[PDB]
Amino acid sequence: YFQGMKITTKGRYGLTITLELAKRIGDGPISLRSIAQDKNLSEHYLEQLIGPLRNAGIVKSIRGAHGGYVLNGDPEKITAGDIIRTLEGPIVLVESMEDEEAAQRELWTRMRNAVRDVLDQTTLSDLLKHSTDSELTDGYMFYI
Amino acid sequence: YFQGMKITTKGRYGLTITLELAKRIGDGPISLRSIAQDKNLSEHYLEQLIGPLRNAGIVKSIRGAHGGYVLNGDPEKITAGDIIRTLEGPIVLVESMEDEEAAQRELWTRMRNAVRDVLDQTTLSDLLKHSTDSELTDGYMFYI
Ligand SMILES: [Cl-]
Ligand SMILES: [Cl-]
Repeated sequence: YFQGMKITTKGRYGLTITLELAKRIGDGPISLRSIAQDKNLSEHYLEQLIGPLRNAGIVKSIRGAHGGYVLNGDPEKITAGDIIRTLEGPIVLVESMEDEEAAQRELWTRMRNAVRDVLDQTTLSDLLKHSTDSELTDGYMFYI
Repeated sequence: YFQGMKITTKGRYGLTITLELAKRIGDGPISLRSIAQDKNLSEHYLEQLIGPLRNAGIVKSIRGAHGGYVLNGDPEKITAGDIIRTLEGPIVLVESMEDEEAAQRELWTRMRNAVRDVLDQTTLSDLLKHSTDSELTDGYMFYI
């Protein structure tokens, strides 16, 4: 039972996969078994996430004994939104109550625009550099 | 049972109160009974929200038969953050999993910075104008 908006293991492990493929560009196909072993994840579960990524053109498969997956594009052009919205269902930032009026909805509109823009403008390259101070002195919570 | 991050009735009704006080600047003290009747809310519940607002300097009370509350500042300077963080507990945008690495945390950092900035830079005046297109063709969900 986790806190904050619903971004599940599908999006998160999707990110793990595409980031590892982004790190290893130029090393040939990378197997899901190797990513699974490296990150202590279920290979069988990753095999279920790789399909939507492949079908959306984010990764490509190479069959055979030396096969696996490669990133299918520039990490400087592929976004966090590309990956997350491929693997997650619709993610609700906030729900408006029935009695709410326009003034309150404007706040939700702005918050939604803001987060959506982060997804749409942050690239795999941005993430691999990870140069913004998280400000988490400890723990795992991102408080607004 | 609502979707999206945990902003409860405390923050939301806090906003309803301060927005109504912002609309009625210059009309003298406004009673909580009148706001409650107007918005079909529990007066007794609002009385519980008004204390933290008063103690934080956001509203002022006037006692007696013609008393009530007034906004204690400029709606162009009081922010959505002022109100929401006074009335809500810490709001978690996203929780990071134990295995996550810096690249994933950077995404959460950016999303957190973005939403926090909306809270800190959107004023009661901004909300009362409500000039941003919500993009909700229908329903109540703000999808990212
Ligand atoms: Cl999950
Ligand atoms: Cl509630």
